[PDB]
Order: sequence, then C-alpha cells, then structure tokens
Amino acid sequence: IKVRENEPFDVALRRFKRSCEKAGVLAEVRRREFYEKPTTERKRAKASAVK
Amino acid sequence: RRRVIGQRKILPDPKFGSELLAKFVNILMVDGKKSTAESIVYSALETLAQRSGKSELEAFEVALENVRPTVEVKSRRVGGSTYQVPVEVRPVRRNALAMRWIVEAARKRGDKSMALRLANELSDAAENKGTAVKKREDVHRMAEANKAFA
Amino acid sequence: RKQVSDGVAHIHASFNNTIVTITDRQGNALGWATAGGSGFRGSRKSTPFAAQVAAERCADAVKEYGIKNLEVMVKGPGPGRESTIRALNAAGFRITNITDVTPIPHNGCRPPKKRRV
RNA sequence: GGCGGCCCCCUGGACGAAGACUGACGCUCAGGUGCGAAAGCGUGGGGAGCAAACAGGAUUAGAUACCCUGGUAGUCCACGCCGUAAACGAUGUCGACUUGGAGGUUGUGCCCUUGAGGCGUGGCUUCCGGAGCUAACGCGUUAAGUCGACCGCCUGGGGAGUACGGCCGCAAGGUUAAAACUCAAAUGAAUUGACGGGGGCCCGCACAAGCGGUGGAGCAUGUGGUUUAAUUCGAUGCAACG
RNA sequence: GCCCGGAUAGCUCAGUCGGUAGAGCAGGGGAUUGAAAAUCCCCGUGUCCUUGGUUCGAUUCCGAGUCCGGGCACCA
RNA sequence: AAAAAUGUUCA
RNA sequence: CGCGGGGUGGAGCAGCCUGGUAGCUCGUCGGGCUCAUAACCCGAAGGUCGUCGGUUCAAAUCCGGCCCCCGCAACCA
RNA sequence: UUGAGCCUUGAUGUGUAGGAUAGGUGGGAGGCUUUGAAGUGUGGACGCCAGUCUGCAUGGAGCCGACCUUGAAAUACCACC
Repeated sequence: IKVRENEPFDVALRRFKRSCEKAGVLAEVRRREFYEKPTTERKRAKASAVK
Repeated sequence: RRRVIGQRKILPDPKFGSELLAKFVNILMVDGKKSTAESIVYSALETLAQRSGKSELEAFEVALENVRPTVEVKSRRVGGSTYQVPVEVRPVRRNALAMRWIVEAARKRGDKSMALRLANELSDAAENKGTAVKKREDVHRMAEANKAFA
Repeated sequence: RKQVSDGVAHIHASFNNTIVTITDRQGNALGWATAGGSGFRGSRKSTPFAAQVAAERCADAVKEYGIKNLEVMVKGPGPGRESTIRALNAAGFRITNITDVTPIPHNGCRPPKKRRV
C-alpha cells in the first residue's frame, strides 16, 4: 500500500481505512503461506452482495 | 455499571465555613462518630495557626495538587483486535482522591496523641511528612517511561 | 564540525526494537540510539512511546555538526512508526522527503514456518 | 494427478466459424497398458533460506510436547524406482432427454456500426432455485431429475484391510485377501435440552471503587474426631456446624 | 630468593594535577505480591592493608612495614 | 483478548 | 584375607580434610483452595548421625573395637 | 600513514575558604616599550564557559591589578616549576 502525504501527516486514519477501503497490516508476502481458506472469504463476500 | 451512583451531599463545617475541614473529620471517624473526631481536628488546627498566622490551608492544597495520578492498565477492542490499553486519569478524580490521602496518613506516626501527629504532619506543602510526597516517587516514575500510551 | 546540514535518517521499526541512525549523504554511520539504551525493561524496548524517546536521545549527540533537514526512510512493520516523525520535526530538522524506501521483495527464500499458537 | 517471472526453440489439446467430404467406419469395457500430489528408496550433483532428525534454553508436578535459541539429513538439480492420499463434486463411464433466473468467461452473425454501445447465436463456467428426487441434509438441465448401454464395487460391527500364501517391489512396502473367535448393535440425518477455555448481546457487592471485618490471642458456643456406662438422635458445598 | 603489579562499603570494583571518598550488585525495607516471584524504588557500613610524613583536605603525592598475586634465578 | 488435568458400579 | 569407600531426620544426599554448629532436596505432618481432589497454597515436626570405648574442656567429626554393606585386585611357572 | 625521546613556539595550573589564571620560590610595585589606553564591535578558545584566554579596527589620548571576592597572605609584573 502507499498512503503517503506531505507535511507531518503521511498516513490515513485507521477507521476510514476500514470503511469503503481497508488497511491495518501489510506483511502478507513476508509471513507464512496458506491457500484453502484465504480464498473462501471472498466467496462469502459473494453472500455479502445478496439482499 | 449503567448508572453513576453516589449519595447525599455532606454539610460544610459550620464553625469555620469549610467543606474540606468537614470531609477530614469523616476521614478520622472514630467509633462511627463525628463527635470525638472533631475535637482532634480542631486541636491540631490551632497548632498550625500558631506557627502560621496566615492561611495554614494552603499547605494541604499545594501538596496534594502537585501529585497528579494517571496510571492503571486495562484493555478494550479496537478494529477487531483487542490490545492492552493503558488509561489516563481524568483531572477531577485526581483532586477528589488527593484530598483524602494526607489525613489518612495519621495514626501510624507512633505518637501519643493525634495533636502531635496532624500538627507536625500537615504543615508541610511540598516537603511533606505525609503520604503525598511518598506517592510522588511512584506516580511519575511509572508514567510515560513504563507506560506505552496515554 | 563536519556541517552535515542534511542528515539521512535510517529507522528500522521492528516489533522487538526501534533503531535510529543519523547517517551521512554517503550513508555512513554517525550516531544512533534505540529505546534499549534509553533503558526500560527488556520488552518496553520497542513500544511507540519508547520509540519517541529514542529518536530524541539520538538527536542530541549530532547537534554539533548542525542538521536542519531530514530524508526519512521508514523501514519494517513494527511499532513507533509515526512516533519518531513528531520527534524529528519538533527538533530543528524538517521533512523534505516525499517517498520513502522500505525493502519489499519479489520473493526468493522461505519465511519461517512459525508458531502454530 | 496437476500446472505461475521474462524470452526463444520443439510440441499437444481445446473451441467457434463457414463450407467441403467420408458414409455407421461406432460406444463402453474384465483382463491388460500407460499417466500418479507429497514423502520415501537407489545413483550422481548442489547447498540460500526453511527445516524431520538432533542439541541446548524455557514452561509443567512430570513436558521424549505445545514455547524460544540453534540446527543435520532432506527440501533444490540430473538420472532411475516405488506407486499411495479425505488422489473429493467424498458423486463410474458413454449416449439421449427434462422448469427456469442471475452472474462469469470465450468464439461468431447482425443494427441509423449510428454510442462508451443495441440485438441475436454457439463453446465453457460459477451462484440460485422450480418440479421432481431425497431418510433428511440437500441435489436440481454441468442432477442425487427422467431413460438407455457397458464396467467396477457393496451385502451388520469388531476381529481386519490384519493373517496365510501368491503376485509386484531394491527396500520400505504395495496388491490380492481370509478365518477362528467375539458383540446386540454398528451407522446416517435431523430434533430438544444442557454445556463449550464457541460467537454476538446485557446486568447484579459478581467484580471494580471504597470501608469495616475474620484467620493471630484469650474467653463464649456449636461441631467433628477421640474418649466414656452414655457421651440419645438427626443436619453435611453453597443449600449442616450460637 | 629477587624484579614488577596489588590491599577501598557485605559483595564486587572504580577514582581526584591536593576542595569531596563514590559506583554497580546482592541483602533488608517499601509501592510490591502468577502463592512465592519476576517487575519499580531507597540507602547503609571505610588507616581506602599497617606505619608515618608532605599537608589548611591526600586510597588520592610518597619512603617503609605486613599480607597477596603474576614474571624470572630455579639455587647442596 | 494473561498457560491448567481428574471424576468407582447401579433410576 | 588384604587393600578403600560408605553407614546422617523416614528416603536420596551435605556438613566429617580441618574435633565444638546437623544442613539440602524429597517425602511425612497440620491447615487451605476445590463441588471433591492431583496440581497448587501456606505453616509445623522429625536424626543414640551403624554400633562398642579411647583421649579431651570439646568426638557424626580424630584414632582404635566389632557388625554387616559395597568396591579393586587375589601375583608368573 | 602513524606511535614514542627531545626542543622550539603555543595552551589549563582549582591545597580550608576564595567561582578562576593563589602550580611554587625568589626577584618585585606608579606612568611610556612607542605601544599597554579603555570601551563599542567583528572572529576563535574553554565548564577556569562567571573568568580570562585569544584575532583586528578607531584610539600613538593611556590600561588598571587594593580584583570582584575571601583569606593567613591577593592576583600588577619579571624570572621560573
């Protein structure tokens, strides 16, 4: 991710990075792998689009 | 809880005109009774008056509102992860607590009477002989030097 | 002495330490500090708070050249990320960086298997 | 089965589109034959990181573990072998049919092309669900629906995928595959309640926050044990012990 | 047997060209307390080995005495 | 979001 | 037989070179926690120091007297 | 490139108090050395940062040590350690 800004601020509020964008952590491809259940979350998010 | 619970308001000391003086009789409450408490209050008050022709009330006030408590550690949830949160103390409850302490400190100084205690004891304002100096060296020692957050 | 004037600022914000290093325009070491030298326990030595104190301890030594500007290069997840910034700004030195370098790979070697706990 | 950087070289399949041709030449399939994730084994290299094994440190009463520090073979490469997996859509293969809905992807015909586009029609593919089917959970035109052709396997559990032998394997083992004896069930699905170091949600001296106690001492009293001719009997976690 | 170096608070060790004898640690005592701890504090005790002299203070500059340790002669 | 077992037979 | 090691609360082990003082770890013991208990928690007790005597102001202690126990050898032809 | 022995030319000199330039002894006490004016103000030095140390312009005019201050003595100044 890149959330840079100039002046003393250069990051974005965690809260509004949990809204209609998300951010909290960033070390995915530097910590251990898994494959079965990280991809199911997205499929459950097809049931997040059911109404 | 879900309500802030207190109780009735006590009356200000009526022959010196001062609520603080009346809340310190309460601290010294002996037999359950305010009476035998008020004696000694007044006895040691005079001791202080003799050495201090000016107000001897500002040697309670300074001493205890130099000391500004701030520390405990709790935890609450934030974004789906709980975190061990350090929590600040609100400036009002700092006050409320602090007034008590100094007068609590008596009946252990190994005197004969509460005269000799509370007299010599209370007179100091920043060079205390009471618990007020002795909590300073723990409150600021802790805080923001072994406390990771406000 | 050497009249640095822009000191490149390395920081590695590790979950187990936070290092601060004032390096030259050649990237050579000059001065440094960490929370662990500032001294607490053994595990208060990374905390955000600990990390503010540390950036300021470092700052004091290298005053004798005079620095006035920074090139902040953040590195590593681990905390006290913006705790250091505030110290820097607040210390006669000024942000002029616009893009940081963090090292991220295209990926070679295997990370540990780590704790199942 | 499985298969991810980039380029080249060598090479297969799939699909759609128009026609053109062949003229039932076909389908499945015991045996048999080929392919097989990962580990292992054999030959030969290579060694970054990780890491069986292994060695320390820690926790614990005990810790051949969960935890931390290291770390060897191995993982990688070249060659060969062994052939298993919850090798799963837990769903044999082939062919023919039967409501529909929305998405996805990929060919192709067309429309003021008059749009970034509008309408068809094929191939593949998720999600939904109707009838029907289902024990239920569900499956549902890519079926567990409705039909047919042909194969494989099953016939209570334990004993046991063990024994014996044959076959295969360098080995490890794999494959085929019992019986004696033993039990009254074993099994699937769903329903209610209870409980979860399951989740969400909410309060109470439940805790927090305070204040005063107890356990110490001596005495009062009960109680048990013990003792006595009897120490009448009952109470027993809260929910027995002035 | 000589030549070097040493002797400081309980422990362990600094260190003043001669203003003053301090640290770190363990212990105790306290805020303490996963029981107990582990976390956090605070000091304390002196020929500074024994003699003296320089001297308005000197382990503090130094002769000697005693005790100790390295290195060397390795001596009927 | 701070380690932790164990329950003789019989309605 | 002879060299040599050791007999310690109940156990496994210190103090015994060097004579005055019996400690450590473990259990045991009382009382808790718990619904009950391991775990866990706290507080006690407990040794003619293997025996028989010798010298001394002083003996588990040093030296002898037995008693097992345990160990190293039992020499070449 | 860089140690160590000398010089030569530079820099601190803290015994009780005195903030320090009181290492210590002897020499030693008023006005030109043509420089010593001082001050104002530029530069460098030190925790003796106070104090002095130490560069240059105006000033060839005249500093100012009994300092401040403590002490038993008091700091000019010249041998010199």
